[PDB]
Amino acid sequence: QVQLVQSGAEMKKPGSSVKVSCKASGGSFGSYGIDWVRQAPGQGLEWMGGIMPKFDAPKYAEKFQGRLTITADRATNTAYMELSSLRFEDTAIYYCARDEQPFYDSWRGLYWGQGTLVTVSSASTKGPSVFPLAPSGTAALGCLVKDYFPEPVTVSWNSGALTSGVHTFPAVLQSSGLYSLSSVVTVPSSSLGTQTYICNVNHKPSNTKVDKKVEP
Amino acid sequence: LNEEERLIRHLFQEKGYNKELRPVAHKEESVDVALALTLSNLISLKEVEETLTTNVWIEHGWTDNRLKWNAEEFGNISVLRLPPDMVWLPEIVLENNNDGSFQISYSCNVLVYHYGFVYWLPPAIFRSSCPISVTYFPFDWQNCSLKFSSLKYTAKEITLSLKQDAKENRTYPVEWIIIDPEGFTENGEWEIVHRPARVNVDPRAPLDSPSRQDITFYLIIRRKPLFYIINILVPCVLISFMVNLVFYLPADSGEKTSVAISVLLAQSVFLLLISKRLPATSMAIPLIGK
Amino acid sequence: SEAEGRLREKLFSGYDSSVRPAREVGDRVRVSVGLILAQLISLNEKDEEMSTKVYLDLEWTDYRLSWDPAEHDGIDSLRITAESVWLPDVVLLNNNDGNFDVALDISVVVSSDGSVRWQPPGIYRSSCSIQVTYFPFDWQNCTMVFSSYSYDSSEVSLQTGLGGHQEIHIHEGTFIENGQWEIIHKPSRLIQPPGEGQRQEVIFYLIIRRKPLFYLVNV
Amino acid sequence: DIVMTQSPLSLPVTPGEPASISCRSNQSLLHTKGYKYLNWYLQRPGQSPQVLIYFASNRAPGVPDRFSGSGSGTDFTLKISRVEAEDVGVYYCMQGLQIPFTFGPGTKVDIKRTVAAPSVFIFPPSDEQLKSGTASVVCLLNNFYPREAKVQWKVDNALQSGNSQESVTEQDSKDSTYSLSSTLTLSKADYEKHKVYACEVTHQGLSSPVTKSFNR
Amino acid sequence: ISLKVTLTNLISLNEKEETLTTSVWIGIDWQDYRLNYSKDDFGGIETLRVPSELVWLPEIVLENNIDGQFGVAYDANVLVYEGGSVTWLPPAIYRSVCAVEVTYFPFDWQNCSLIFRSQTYNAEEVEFTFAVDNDGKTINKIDIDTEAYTENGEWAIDFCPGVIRRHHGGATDGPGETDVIYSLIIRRKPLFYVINIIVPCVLISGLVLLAYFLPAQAGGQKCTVSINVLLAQTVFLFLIAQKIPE
Amino acid sequence: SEHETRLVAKLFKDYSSVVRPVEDHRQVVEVTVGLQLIQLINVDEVNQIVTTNVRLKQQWVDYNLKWNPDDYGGVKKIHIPSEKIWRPDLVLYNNADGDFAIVKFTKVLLQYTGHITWTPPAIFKSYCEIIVTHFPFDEQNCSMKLGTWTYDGSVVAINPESDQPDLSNFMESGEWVIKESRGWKHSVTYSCCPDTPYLDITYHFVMQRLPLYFIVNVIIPCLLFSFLTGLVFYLPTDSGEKMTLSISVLLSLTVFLLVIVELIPSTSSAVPLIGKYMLFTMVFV
Ligand SMILES: *[C@@H]1O[C@H](CO)[C@@H](O[C@@H]2O[C@H](CO)[C@@H](O[C@@H]3O[C@H](CO[C@H]4O[C@H](CO)[C@@H](O)[C@H](O)[C@@H]4O)[C@@H](O)[C@H](O[C@H]4O[C@H](CO)[C@@H](O)[C@H](O)[C@@H]4O)[C@@H]3O)[C@H](O)[C@H]2NC(C)=O)[C@H](O)[C@H]1NC(C)=O
Ligand SMILES: *[C@@H]1O[C@H](CO)[C@@H](O[C@@H]2O[C@H](CO)[C@@H](O[C@@H]3O[C@H](CO)[C@@H](O)[C@H](O[C@H]4O[C@H](CO)[C@@H](O)[C@H](O)[C@@H]4O)[C@@H]3O)[C@H](O)[C@H]2NC(C)=O)[C@H](O)[C@H]1NC(C)=O
Ligand SMILES: *[C@@H]1O[C@H](CO)[C@@H](O[C@@H]2O[C@H](CO)[C@@H](O)[C@H](O)[C@H]2NC(C)=O)[C@H](O)[C@H]1NC(C)=O
Ligand SMILES: CC(C)CCC[C@@H](C)[C@H]1CC[C@H]2[C@@H]3CC=C4C[C@@H](O)CC[C@]4(C)[C@H]3CC[C@]12C
Ligand SMILES: *[C@@H]1O[C@H](CO)[C@@H](O)[C@H](O)[C@H]1NC(C)=O
Ligand SMILES: *[C@@H]1O[C@H](CO)[C@@H](O)[C@H](O)[C@H]1NC(C)=O
Repeated sequence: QVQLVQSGAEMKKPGSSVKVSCKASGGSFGSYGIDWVRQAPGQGLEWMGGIMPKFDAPKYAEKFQGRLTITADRATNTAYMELSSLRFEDTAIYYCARDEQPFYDSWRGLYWGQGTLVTVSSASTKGPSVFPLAPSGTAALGCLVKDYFPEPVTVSWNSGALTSGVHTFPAVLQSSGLYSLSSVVTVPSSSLGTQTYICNVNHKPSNTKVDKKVEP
Repeated sequence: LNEEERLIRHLFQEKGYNKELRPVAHKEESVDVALALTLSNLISLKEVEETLTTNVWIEHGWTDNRLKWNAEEFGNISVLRLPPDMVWLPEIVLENNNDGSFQISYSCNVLVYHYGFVYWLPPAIFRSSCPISVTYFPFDWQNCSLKFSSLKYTAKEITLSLKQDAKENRTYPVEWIIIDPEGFTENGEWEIVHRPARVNVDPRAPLDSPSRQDITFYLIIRRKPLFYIINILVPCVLISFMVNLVFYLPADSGEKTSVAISVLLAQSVFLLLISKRLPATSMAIPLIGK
Repeated sequence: SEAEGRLREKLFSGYDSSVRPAREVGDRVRVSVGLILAQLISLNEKDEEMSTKVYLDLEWTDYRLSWDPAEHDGIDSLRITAESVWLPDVVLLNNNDGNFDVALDISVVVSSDGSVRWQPPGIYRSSCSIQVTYFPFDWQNCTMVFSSYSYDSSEVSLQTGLGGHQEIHIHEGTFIENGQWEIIHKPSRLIQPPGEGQRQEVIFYLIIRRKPLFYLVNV
Repeated sequence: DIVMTQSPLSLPVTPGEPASISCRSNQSLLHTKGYKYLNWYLQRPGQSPQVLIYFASNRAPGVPDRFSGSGSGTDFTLKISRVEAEDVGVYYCMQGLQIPFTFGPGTKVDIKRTVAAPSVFIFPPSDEQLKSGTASVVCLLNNFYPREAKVQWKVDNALQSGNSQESVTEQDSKDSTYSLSSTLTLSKADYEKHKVYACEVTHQGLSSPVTKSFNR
Repeated sequence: ISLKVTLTNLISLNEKEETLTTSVWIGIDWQDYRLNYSKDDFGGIETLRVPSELVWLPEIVLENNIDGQFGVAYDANVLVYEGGSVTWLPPAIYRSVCAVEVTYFPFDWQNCSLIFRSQTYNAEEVEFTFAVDNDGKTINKIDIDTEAYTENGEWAIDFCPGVIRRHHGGATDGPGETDVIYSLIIRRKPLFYVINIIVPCVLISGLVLLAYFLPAQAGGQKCTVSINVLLAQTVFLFLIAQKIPE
Repeated sequence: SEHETRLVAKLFKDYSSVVRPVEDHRQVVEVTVGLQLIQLINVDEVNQIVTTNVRLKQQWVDYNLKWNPDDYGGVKKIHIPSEKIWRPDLVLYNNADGDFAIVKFTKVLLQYTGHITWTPPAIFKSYCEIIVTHFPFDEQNCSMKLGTWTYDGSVVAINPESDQPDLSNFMESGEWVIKESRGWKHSVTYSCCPDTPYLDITYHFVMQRLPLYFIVNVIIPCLLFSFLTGLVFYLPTDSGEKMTLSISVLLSLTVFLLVIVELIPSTSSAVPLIGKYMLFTMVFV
C-alpha cells in the first residue's frame, strides 16, 4: 500500500520559486531513485532531473540547469524539488516518480504521486463575464464564460435539472493570462419556445454567482 | 533477482554441485591454484618470542568448470558473490605459524565469473615463526618468511603457482609481495628491503606428500635503529668513555675508585635494560652485548 | 570426479563415524603412533611447560572403507575429511594448558585395502618438570604422552609408528632449530599397562640441553 | 539528445481484442551489458503516469499479465493481448540510457466505434459582450468520432489565422464521442468592419466540408 | 522480567586496564503463558528442566563490558514451573569498565557500574522489575551470601544499590529504553602499599634532614647522604611506576 | 505471539541469504552505515594500533521480507537473527590485528516495509600512524576505513548515516580528548573497470593526549636532575664531594632510564620530545 503524497497546489508569480515535497508511506525509500516529471497543459511528459547511484548526485535537463534542485532524504522518506526563476511556461503538473531499490544506471517509475499543479501567472483574481450562446430537429445553446482567473469554474444548467447533452469544455488560457470556457447543451428545437434554459456559473475566488437565461 | 536466484538454483541444485569433489574431469588431474599476497601492514616482530605478526590479503585464483553459465541466458549476470562454504576451496594454510592459527581470519565471499574462474581474497592475521639473528643488534636485519601450502591436498591434487599479471598484452608472474603505495603505512621500527615470492618444489619428497610444494613469501626487513641509538647507545657509550677521566683525577681527591665502580654499576644497569629486550639464544653475542 | 563421488557414496552408505571398526566382538584396532617435530617453540621454566609444533602420524585399518579399484575407475586411494570417518581419540594426556586435541583436523588418506593414514598438525603445551639444580648449565627430559582418552587396551591397541625407527622424526632441511636448546636424544616408547580400563601409552621423549652463552655473557 | 517517435499518433481499441503500439529512437538504446533501456508509461485520464514495461521487455510489479513489450536497440513495440476498458489513455515510451532522459510524443488510445460526423453550430457574439468592446464567435462540433477534425474560420471568405483557440472534451463514457469548440476573438472595431463570418469543418464522416455562417 | 544479581566473588580491579572482574549469577524470572501447565494433569510434576535454547529469553547482557563478552558464561537449564512461570539462573564472569579515580590512590574508593539491559527489546517490549525476598521487600541491590562470600584481598565492598532507569521515552526520542545499573562502591585496603612502599619511602625521604647535623668538612659526607637519598627516591619512582594507574 | 510465528514461517519458506535482496538483480542495495563510538580503550604507540568499542549501525531494505500488518494481527516489526538473512559484508579495511568483520551476530529489527536495522557490537583494532614528534603533547589523527569487502558500488551502495560519528554514549577517556570527528564517503574508479566504483566510508578522529601523567612522572624528575647538574660548580673542591654529587646524579638518570624506556614509545619514526629532553640532560651531566 505504498503511497506518495505530494504538497498542495501552488499559485506563484513570475521570478519566484516553488518547493514541492514528495512524502512516502507504506514503504522505505532511500537517497536515490528519485525523478521529477512535469506535464504542461495539453503537452506530453517531460523529464526534469533525478538522482541515480552512478552519479551519487542530482542530474538535470539543460532547460532546468541552474534553476532546479532535487534532493531526497532517506531519514524522513521525503523527496524535494525546488525550481527557481519561475517562468510563464513553468506552469504544469509536477510529478515525482520513485523506487525503493534504485537501478544503478537508469530509473523506473513504480510509485508516483498525485501531482502538484504549479501556476506561474501575474494575473489577479478576476470573476468571469457570462454571455449567452443563443440558439439560431435539434438546437443548441450555451454560455460563454470568459476572462476569469484562477481555475476552476463550475457550470450547471437549470440548477442541475438538465444533464442530458450538456458539454462543458476545458478552459483555455488566453495570452492575457485569463481563462475562458464554453458550456453547451443540445435540446429539441420544438422546446425553444416552451422551455426555459438557464446556466448557473460559479467562480468561488471572486464569489461570482450568475444565472444567465439563454433565449433567442 | 529472479535472475541471480534462478542462476544459483541452476548451478547448485539442478546440477548437483558437490563442494567435496575437486573441479577435475578425472582424478589424475590437478587443480591449478594461483596465489598472491598483499601486505596490508607489518604489525610487529617480537624478538624475544621470535614471532612476526602481519596483516595480509591472500588472492586465490582457480577455475571451476562446474560453475560456468551462459551470461545472456541469465540476464547477462557476469559475476556472482557466494559464501566460501558453498563451493570447493583449495585449502591453503600458513604452514610455518607458531600459534595454531593455520587458516585465514575472515572467510569472505568468493567471486565466481560466468567463465568458471573463482576469485577469492580472504584477509588474515598471521603469527609466524621468524628466528632472529641478534649478531648486529640494534643494526640488524631479519629474513622472515610466510610459507603457504595445503595439508588437505598435495601436489597430486593441486598445483600451486604465482599470480600472473599483464602489461601491454604481455604476461608475467607476480614474484613479490604486493604493497599498495597509498594504503601501506610503514612499520615504526622495520623497513622492508626485499619482498620476493617463490614457488618451492622439493624433488626428494614424493608427489603425494604435503611437503612437496609450497609458495613462500619472504620479508628481508631492516631495523630502524634511531630509538635504540638515542636511548641506549649514546648514554651507554658516553658513560663507558667517562671511566677514562679517573686517570686525570688527582689521587688526593679520594674519589677515583668511586667514579670507576659507579661507571661499572651504570653498565650493569644498562645490561639489565638490554636483558629484557632480546631472546637468550647462543648463536651469537649481540653487538650491544659485545 | 563423478567416479570419486560414486565411490564416496558407496563407502559412506550405512557408515557410522562414531562406531569403532571391529568386524567381530573382541577385535582390536591397531593404531601406529608416530611424531614429526616441526619446531621446538620453547620450554617455559616459570610455567614448567614445553611448547612444540608437531605433525602426528596415525595409521590404522578400517575394514568398512575398503573397495576394489578395478570397479571404481582404478581409484586406489581417497582423501577424506577427518570428521567424516572414525578416528581413534588419541590425545596428549600430559598437556599443560588443558588442550588435548590437534590444531587442525585436515583430511585422512584412505587406501583401497582400508588402511587409513592421518597426519594432523598440532601445537602442544606439555607439562615438563624442570630439573633446576644445574640451571642454566642444565639438560631437561620433557615427554609427550600420547594415548587414547576413552578406548581401553582391549578396544584400541597402540604401537610405535615406523616405516625399527622408534624416534621422533626431525626433517633436517625444514626443521626450525631452537636457539636456546640442543636436542640430544629423541626416542619413542610404547608403555604397557601395569601387569578393564587399562590403556597403553606411546611416549615421545625430548632430552634437550640448554646452550648457556647468554648467561655466561650477562651473569 | 535521443529523439523518440511513436506510431500510431492515435490507436482506437475494441474492448476484447488485442492492440499494439510502436516506439522508435534515432540512437541505439543498448547498454554495454545488452539491456535495452526503454520504459513504457501509461497515463489514464485524470491520473498520474504509471509504468507498464521497463527495460523494453520486463513487466513492472503489479502490472497485469496483458501488457508485454519487445524491441531491438532502436525499434520497440508494446502489445496488449486483450484490451479492457481500463486501458484507455496516453502511452509514453521513454529512453533511460543517456541524460537527458526523454519521453516520446505520446500515443493516445480511445474506444473504437463507428464513424460519426459532427453537428456544426455557429453562434454570434452577444449584444452584452459587444457592450464591453470585444466580440467572440464560437463554432461548435457536437458528438463526432474520430477526434481528428479541422476547423477553418472565414470572414468574408478570407481565411483567418492566429486569432482562434480550440477546446475538446474527453471521450464520452456512454456514446463514445468527442465534442469541440473553436472561438474567434476579435475586437469590436474589427468585428464591425466585415459582414460574413463562417466556420468550415472537415471530418472523415462528412462527404464534403460543412460550412455554418451568419450575416450581422 | 524480575531481575536479581548475586555476586559470588570480586576477582580483581585492574587499574592499568580499568577493568573490574567479577563472578556473578543472574536471577531471571518471567511469565510465559505458552509454557503453562497444571501438576494435576501431569502426575504431580511441579518443575521441568529444559535447555535454555528451547525457550524464549529476554537476552540480558552487560552493556558496559570491556572485553566484548556480553552474554553469560554457562547456559544453564531454565526451570519451567506450573502456571507459566519460567526461571533462569545462569552464572557469569564479567569484565566491566570501571574508570579509576586516581586522586587519593592507594587510599581510594571506586564506584564501578554493572549495567544490564536487553540486547534486543526496547522498554515497551521488555521491562525490568527487582526481585523480592520471602519477606516481600524489594531486593534493589546486589545480593551477597554471607556464608559463602570471601572478601577480595585488596577490595572491600561497602555499598551496592541497584536502580532501574528509563529514558528516551519522548516523542522525538521514539521508543523508550531501560536498563538496570548496580553501583559497586568498593574500598581499597591499602596495607600492602603502606608496608612496602609508603613507610620505607617516608623514612628514606626523612633521612635528608640528618644532613643538617653532619659536619661541613671533607669527611662529613653531607652531600653523600642527600644525593643518595635522591637516588633511592629515583629507585622508588621506578617501583611506583609499575603500580599506579596511567 | 502466534501471528509473529506465522509471519516468520511465511517469510523464510523460500528465502535465500546468499543473494542480494532486490526485486531486480540490476538494482542497487543502499546500506546506511553509522558508527557509534562507545569507548577509546587504548592507543598503542609502539605497534600503532588504536582499539575502540563501537556499534556499527547498518540499515538496508530486504525486498522479500515484507508483509501486510493487517494480515498478521497488526504486527509492524519483529526481531530476526542476523545469521538467517543476507547482510552487507562491511570490513575494517585498515584493521591492525583484530577482527576484520562483524563477529557478534545480534538480532536485526525488521519493519513490515522490509527495512532492517542491525547494530552489532564490535571491538575495532585499526592501524593508526602515530606521530611522536610532540610526544607527550602530541595530536593524533587515526581513522577507521569501512567498506563492503566483496561488493562494488554498482551492486551495493553505502552512504554515512550522519556527517559525524555518534558520540552521545561515549565513555570519558582518561588519556585522550577527541577534538574533532568526521565521516567521509569516498569512491574509487579504475580505468580497467570504469563502470564498477569501489566505495568506502572513512571515520577520522582527531585526538589530543592528556599529558599530566608524563609531566608528573617523566618531565619533573628530569628537570630536577638538570637543576642538580649545575650545583656541583658551587661545591668547594676541598669538600671531596664534587664527584660524589655528579656521579650520583648520573646514576639517578641511569636508573630513571628504566622508567623512560618503559614509558617512551619504542619507535624510530622520530625522536620523542621527552627523549630529546632526557638526551639533553644526560649529555650535559
Ligand atoms: C585525518 O585524516 C583524514 C583522512 O586523510 C582527513 O579526512 C579528510 O578531510 C578532508 C576535509 O578536510 C576531506 O576533504 C573533503 O572531502 C569532501 C568529499 O565530498 C564528497 O563529494 C566529492 C564530489 O563532490 C567526492 O569527490 C568525495 O569523495 C566525497 O564523496 C569534499 O566535499 C570537501 O570539499 C572541501 O574542499 C573543496 C576543495 O578541495 C572545497 O571546494 C569545498 O567547498 C570544501 O571546502 C573536502 O575536499 C577528505 O575527503 C578527508 N579524507 C578522508 C580519507 O576521509 C582528516 O581531515 C584528517 N584530520 C585532520 C588532520 O585534522
Ligand atoms: C556512583 O555512580 C552512579 C552512576 O553514575 C551515581 O548515580 C547517579 O548520580 C548522578 C549524580 O552524580 C545522578 O544525577 C542526578 O540526576 C537527577 C535526576 O535523576 C538530577 O536532578 C541531578 O542532575 C543535576 O545535574 C545535571 C547536570 O549538571 C542537570 O542536568 C540536572 O538538571 C541537575 O541539576 C542529579 O545529580 C544520577 O541520576 C544517578 N544515577 C544512578 C545510576 O543512580 C552515584 O551517585 C555514584 N555514587 C557515588 C559517587 O557515591
Ligand atoms: C553482456 O555483458 C558483458 C559485460 O558487460 C558485455 O561485454 C562487454 O561489452 C562491451 C561492449 O558493449 C565491451 O566494451 C566490454 O569490454 C565487455 N565486457 C567484458 C568484460 O567482456 C557483453 O557484450 C554483453 N552481451 C550482450 C550480448 O549484450
Ligand atoms: C661528550 C659530551 C659533550 C656529550 C656529547 C654527545 C654527542 C656525542 C651526542 C649527543 C647527541 C648525539 C646524536 C643524536 C642523534 C643522532 C642521529 C643518528 O644519526 C645517530 C647519530 C646522531 C647524530 C648522534 C651523534 C652523537 C651525538 C651528537
Ligand atoms: C538524433 O537527432 C538529434 C536531434 O537532431 C541529435 O541531437 C542526435 O545527436 C541524433 N542522434 C544521432 C545518433 O545521430
Ligand atoms: C494455566 O491454565 C490453567 C487452566 O488449565 C489456568 O487455571 C491457569 O491460570 C493458567 N495459568 C496461567 C497462564 O496463568
